[PDB]
Amino acid sequence: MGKRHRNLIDQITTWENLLDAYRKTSHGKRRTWGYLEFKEYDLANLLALQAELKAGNYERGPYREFLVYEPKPRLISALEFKDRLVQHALCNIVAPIFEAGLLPYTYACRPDKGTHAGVCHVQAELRRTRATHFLKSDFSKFFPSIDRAALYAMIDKKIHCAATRRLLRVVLPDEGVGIPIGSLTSQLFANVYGGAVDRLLHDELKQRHWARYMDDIVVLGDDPEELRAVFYRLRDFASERLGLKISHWQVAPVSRGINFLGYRIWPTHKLLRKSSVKRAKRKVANFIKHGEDESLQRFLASWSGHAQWADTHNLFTWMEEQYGIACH
Amino acid sequence: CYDQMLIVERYERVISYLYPIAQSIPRKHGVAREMFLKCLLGQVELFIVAGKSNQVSKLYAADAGLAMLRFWLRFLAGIQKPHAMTPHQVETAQVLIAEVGRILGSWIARVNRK
Amino acid sequence: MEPIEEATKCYDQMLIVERYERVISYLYPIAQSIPRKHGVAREMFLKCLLGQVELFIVAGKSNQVSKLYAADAGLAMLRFWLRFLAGIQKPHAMTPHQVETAQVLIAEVGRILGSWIARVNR
Amino acid sequence: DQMLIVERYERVISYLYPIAQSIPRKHGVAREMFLKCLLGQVELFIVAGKSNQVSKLYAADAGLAMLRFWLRFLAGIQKPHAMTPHQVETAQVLIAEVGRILGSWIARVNRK
Amino acid sequence: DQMLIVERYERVISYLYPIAQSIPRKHGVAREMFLKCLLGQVELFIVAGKSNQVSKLYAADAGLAMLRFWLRFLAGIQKPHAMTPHQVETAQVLIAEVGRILGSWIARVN
Amino acid sequence: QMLIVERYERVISYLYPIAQSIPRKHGVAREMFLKCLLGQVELFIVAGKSNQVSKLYAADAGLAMLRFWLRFLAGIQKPHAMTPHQVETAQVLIAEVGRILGSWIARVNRK
RNA sequence: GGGGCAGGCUGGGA
RNA sequence: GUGCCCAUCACCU
RNA sequence: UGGCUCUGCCAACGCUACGGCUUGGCGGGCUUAGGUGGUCAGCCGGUUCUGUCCUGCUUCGGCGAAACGGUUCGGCAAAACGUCGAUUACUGAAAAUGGAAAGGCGGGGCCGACUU
Repeated sequence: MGKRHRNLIDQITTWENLLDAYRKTSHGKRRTWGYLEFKEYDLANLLALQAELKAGNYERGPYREFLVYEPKPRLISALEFKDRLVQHALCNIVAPIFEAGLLPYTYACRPDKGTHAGVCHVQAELRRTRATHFLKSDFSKFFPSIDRAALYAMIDKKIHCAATRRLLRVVLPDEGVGIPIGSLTSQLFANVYGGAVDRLLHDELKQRHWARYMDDIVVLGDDPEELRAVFYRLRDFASERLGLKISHWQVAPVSRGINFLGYRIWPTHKLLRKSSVKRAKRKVANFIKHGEDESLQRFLASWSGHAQWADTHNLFTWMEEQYGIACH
Repeated sequence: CYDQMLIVERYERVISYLYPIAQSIPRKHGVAREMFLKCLLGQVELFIVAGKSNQVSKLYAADAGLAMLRFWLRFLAGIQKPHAMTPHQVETAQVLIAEVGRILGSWIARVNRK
Repeated sequence: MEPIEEATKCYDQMLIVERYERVISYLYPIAQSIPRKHGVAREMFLKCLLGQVELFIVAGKSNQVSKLYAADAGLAMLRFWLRFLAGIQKPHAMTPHQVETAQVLIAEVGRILGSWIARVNR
Repeated sequence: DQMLIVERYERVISYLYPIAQSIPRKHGVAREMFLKCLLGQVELFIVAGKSNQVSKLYAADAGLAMLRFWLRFLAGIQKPHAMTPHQVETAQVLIAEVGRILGSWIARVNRK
Repeated sequence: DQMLIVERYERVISYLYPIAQSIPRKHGVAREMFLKCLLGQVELFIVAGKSNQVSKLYAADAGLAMLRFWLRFLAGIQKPHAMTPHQVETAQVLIAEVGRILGSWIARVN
Repeated sequence: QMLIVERYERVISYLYPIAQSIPRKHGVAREMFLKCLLGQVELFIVAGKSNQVSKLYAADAGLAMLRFWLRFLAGIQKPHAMTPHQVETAQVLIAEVGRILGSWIARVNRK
């Protein structure tokens, strides 16, 4: 690599890449009407999708916009398998040329960096540097505030390919605020978009002990006043540059726990979020009072992995006291 | 009978393509081959019976055969022992079967629309 | 691009075949492992394994519940073949895990088929 | 009739079976399928002569049409054309004769 | 009754099956199809007797007629002679015996 | 009655080793015997589902066809004859499945 | 007493 | 609905 | 894949239209992704019961205060990578799906220690 990137729709529409996109788009969706209707003539559908992309005639199918309401109401707009496949074809060539420039401390929707690598970086970067305080911010409606215009000043500072730029502008028109949450193209662009505040933490502001997961941003420090100044500088930027309002923020001392990514993260210990605990508790309970106690063991083994890192035992005892079943 | 003669002629291109693939399937995958050949060559009889009658159920059984032929492409692509249909051959065959499915779809609509 | 649309698009048939292709993807390699002898049993097992797809597919493209029970009988016959390849075949054909594993995959296809039969019966 | 149709289809087999036997080893499986369509169509005619319901009379017609496809396949799709277009002309006239009896047979049963 | 025809048709098999095996591999499909029509017509009789539908006895009659076709076809099937006209003559006598029992069976049902 | 299949699985367990032995010589008869032996499960399975005496008479006809195969494979000659012991000690296994099938058919006929 | 953390215990949104 | 990370299941290098 | 409508040999159940066929040997030729979960972006509360801490500085406004993951420890940060420089220079009418760099900032990366 060396900047530019001016021939991407050739790679986006390569059959070897669209097959990867097809595989990625189908991964886990192989029981859905989208895949099963597509899987019928999959390589023929991939041929008319390749020749729709490579020809410049791909039009993104309409988002079917439901509102999932689970943690909080989110207007989650789903896409057709053909459209989720094109997004996967884009975010196979376009994602690793954005995710390459994302400072290493961004842990969202990136290979090898995740929900856990973040909670380990916050907590690790809490142990080293011996942070006394921390700034945790969060962007109001992040996806429904991404400007989709200043974003296409970052997606157009790295794509340079007049055709990929147009495929990205059929997936995500470069108009007004509102990146559809519930799209692969969107997690990247949101991570890319949120990556602007990363560079204002790490490049400007010279903050080296921080972590961003999409819209959540932890900034460990040493003065609860320098971290407050960093936030004010971060908030003023993300507002006047990116149009992202800060919903919640806190410059707390490292003592109040860094509520980062389903783990309240102290330097020493790291519990879980009570919401995740209670959600799993009630989910096991609903599953109980619905009639499933054998798939629960599959879930429990699963959630025992998400909770093996946290110093839990504040659920497994509880659930052993409610039903008697041997968890661990 | 225009659609039956058309659907067979267009399905002949599927056979013309898939039969050489079906003949190349190593004996190891012999049952899969003989069943693929009976599904490939036997889809003609599904089209013939569909044209010989007017029941849209016979044109749906022709669609089931075409769907079964598309399974065979998926299956013979999947088998890794010896080996059969290369992914390019599934691609090209699915294109041919799609034109057979296209004519069958218009055929089904013609019957459903009296 | 609007994916190529077959006529009579039955999800239950598309889902049951995609899930039964996992049974094939598992059983076909160990169907092919059944030695030279036991080849008739393998041919018949393979025509029951690979031929069950056609049973599901014809059941989908049909407004006849009769095709859906024939698909259930074939899945029941495939479950026998697991018992046969394990507990009647001489070398072994199918190890009890491979049996236990396949019986899980066939149960997934059986769960879809039972819901499919129930949805049409109503 | 019921043996009149087979006696004429015997001539189709008597003609096509030597051709089917000429199909090389490479296309042995297609030959086996062609032979089970050629030789097996007698049973389609025979089973229609016994139980005179029109159901197997159309199945016999579908088999004859499938045998006509095999003529197209053996000399059109079988890449080493295992049948010559002349053979696809006299065999089609042999199948057309047994098709004429089958057509009159269909009409006689579906007359009343 | 199914037991009488099968016992009498077992004589057709006992005669034709060695003959059917002697059909050259060259005529292998015709052989394997003749053998599946020889053995396999038992099942037609058995299904006709282990049940009752008259269609099954027509299916048994159709199989017997298909077996008679095979004798006529295998007789002068090609240069690789399958069945001698006497073997056809001898088998046709045994199949006529089972044809007579089938005909009386069909008559007694009707 | 799916004790039928479990009891017939012993007929297969007995009559399958003697079929994986029928040589290539009697290959058609073997392929047909194995399709009659192993395919009888399908007849019982389709009868357990259908609970129709038609699909039970088909299962009875298959057992009768399996009894024919014993009587045919006995008189097949050479070292590859199903030994007369085996024909007897498989008609015993088939009779076990035949008695359960007879009680089956009677249970359905006499509802 | 006020606060911080944690465990609960429940309303909604589910 | 989206991905990241993780757990298990399948499966041979 | 218990093949071969495939041959040579020799047999012998057998069948022969007497040629052979069949059949048996016997040579030979032909024959990493995945599934299912779960996370997390991705709640708002309310309430005390609790367990345990904390309750100071003061400018007088407010700020406060509550046994390891290789999450390791040093050494480096040249290079590569990232990013800004830059879709700039530069070539060329035009950057046109060419295209730098000097540098600047990083730690992602690197080096060892120890452990994995």
